[PDB]
Amino acid sequence: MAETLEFNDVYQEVKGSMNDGRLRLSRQGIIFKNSKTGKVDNIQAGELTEGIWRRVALGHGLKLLTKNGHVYKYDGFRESEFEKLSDFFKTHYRLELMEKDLCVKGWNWGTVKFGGQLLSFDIGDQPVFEIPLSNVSQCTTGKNEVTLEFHQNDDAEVSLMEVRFYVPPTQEDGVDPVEAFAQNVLSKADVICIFRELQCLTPRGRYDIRIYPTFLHLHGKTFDYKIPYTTVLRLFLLPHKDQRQMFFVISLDPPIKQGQTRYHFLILLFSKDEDISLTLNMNEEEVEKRFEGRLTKNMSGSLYEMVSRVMKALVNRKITVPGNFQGHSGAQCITCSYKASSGLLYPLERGFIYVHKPPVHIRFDEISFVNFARGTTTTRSFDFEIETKQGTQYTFSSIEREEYGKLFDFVNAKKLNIKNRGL
Amino acid sequence: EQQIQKARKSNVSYKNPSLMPKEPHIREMKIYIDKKYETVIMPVFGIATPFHIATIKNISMSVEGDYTYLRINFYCPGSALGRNEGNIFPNPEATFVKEITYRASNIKAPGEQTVPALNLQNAFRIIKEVQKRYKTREAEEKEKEGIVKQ
Amino acid sequence: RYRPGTVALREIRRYQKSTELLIRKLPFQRLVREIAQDFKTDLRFQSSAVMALQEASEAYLVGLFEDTNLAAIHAKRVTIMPKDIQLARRIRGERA
DNA sequence: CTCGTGCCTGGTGTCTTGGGTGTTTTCCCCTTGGC
DNA sequence: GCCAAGGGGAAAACACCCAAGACACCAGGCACGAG
Repeated sequence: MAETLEFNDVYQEVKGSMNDGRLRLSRQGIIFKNSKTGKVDNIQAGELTEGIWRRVALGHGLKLLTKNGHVYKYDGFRESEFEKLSDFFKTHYRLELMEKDLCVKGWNWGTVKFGGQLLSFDIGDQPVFEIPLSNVSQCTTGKNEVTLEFHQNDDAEVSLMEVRFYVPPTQEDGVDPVEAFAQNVLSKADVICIFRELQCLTPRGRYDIRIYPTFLHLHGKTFDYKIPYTTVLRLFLLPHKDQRQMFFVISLDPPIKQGQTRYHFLILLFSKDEDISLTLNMNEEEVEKRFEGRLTKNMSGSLYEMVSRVMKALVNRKITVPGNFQGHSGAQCITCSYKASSGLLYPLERGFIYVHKPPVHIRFDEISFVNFARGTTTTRSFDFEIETKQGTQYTFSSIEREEYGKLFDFVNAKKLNIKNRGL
Repeated sequence: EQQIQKARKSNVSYKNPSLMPKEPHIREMKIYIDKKYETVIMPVFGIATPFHIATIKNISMSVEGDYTYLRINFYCPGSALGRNEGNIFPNPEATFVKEITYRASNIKAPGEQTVPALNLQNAFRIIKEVQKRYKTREAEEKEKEGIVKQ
Repeated sequence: RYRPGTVALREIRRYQKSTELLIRKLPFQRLVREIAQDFKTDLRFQSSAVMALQEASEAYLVGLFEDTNLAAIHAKRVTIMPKDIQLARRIRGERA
């Protein structure tokens, strides 16, 4: 065998990225000239503990474990080259290319083993895959869930940026496996904020808002979306007629493309008593710097008031609120129907908005004319007609005689053109 | 008189590491789908790792400024919602890969045969295809069993 | 099955020729006093008046739930949602 | 004195919206025609 | 030849039905409360 063996098709995995290199096995150790960095990585036989031969992206790879706790993965070896590699391996490293087979059964259940830096996830004793823990750049915990976010190593290819593990609570031991597991990961890891459990009416579901510097990553139970703050046309705070909830609206332009369907709005529903606590993973100087002392790095209080303030900053849009419109029933909106559904029509101080699906907004400037037709509740009830300057017509049906006068007083106060005003 | 019995099988992608494919995407650090084996092959931190489509619950994708994020959600405790089969898994106390999220830039990088995001966009699309086909063949067996040959 | 839970609850359906008030009398009586107080002070409430209100309201709310169930059923829904109460009230025209 | 009210958990099941039909209506392409 | 009117075709806007799934409700259980 040669005293050293050289190859050019092998690679090495580091911090969420694979890296090719000119591997040079020697009597002294493995010397690898990484071509992405040009660096020569030399690991001596004395630093090593184990060698493994198994599948990777470019076919098969060589896994090397050091006494240092650092665990190195190598790729690009063809499974057919085994003899050339292992013969030299056994001769100088007194080690062999062991069969720690990847579990190709394709299951998601397994076992997590902290084999130093290389965390192994194994179906029984066959690792499905293993991650060098040093690759974790940010980390968070939730009930029965471990979040691993790798370094945003933009120099990588199709890169596994996030992996999450679901950890069933242990039956034999009362100690929390998430904290225990989370700290064990963190004992090798390399680690803005999340408004957790947000009740969205649009899109429908419960999402966790992972705030980011220029966008909010609305993390969901299957889908997720990032909304660049630049796209928000407006922010609205609409008090629910129940006097117990509030609808927070975010006009989106562009609309998020929910599969084929698209939303020109983001609608949130929160109760007036739905308190929460928020922590910014930012320095207080930065918090003061961006928020003029109107807020603090740590706060607690009603989610609606708090969220309205937090997002008002990230997007700068002012919180839009209804004018002095408060119906005969006192609500700042009117019971109505638009299309094949019912929702709330809000007489804003400078426009009209139909709350909940299909969500629609109107500005007094877009109105051509409107009218209070003889409605559907009583012979003196009303239905409200709207036609836009765009020729697009909207009409809100079925509204009590009681709300006729208030909207009658309101539109005259907004001085908009009513079809029957010439009567 | 007496009660009724049932049986179940495991979702094995490949019998051994040698039977698993060697398709170009795998080499190319690309998320791949092996339709013949109802299996998705993905580069898990440089490791070509298979996942039988039967483990994937559903998928999602997001464009995050300069990047395209493909998110793969898998069946696991608490995620396998609605089914009375809570803890579907042959070993529910095992830890589970809840989900996998890959990102690739929306912009074609130098020398590529396909945009980084193009692999995600095709894997995303093809997963829904193979998944629905599998769900459908599965649904057949549920509706098919319990019928007397006329 | 002769065991408890079976016998009493089973037979209670037949023992229940009684017309037990479904809202707790004192918890309710306090609310009566409270709303009464909300209206005016010095209001002595005869237990008879408290009963009169309690029984009427329970049947009345059950009545409201009859309509609400219909309306849920109407919408092809089992779970009633406040919109049903509202629908029912609107249709009954029993609104302030 | 102890039954009733309540905080907490898991599950469902059941309400929501996405995907889709085909009906009532408009804007557009195609072509002939009149000054 | 330049300039214009008409029938028709493909499509859009709507009221409605069918499918999926997630949350939010009841069911289950241990504990505090005040009838």
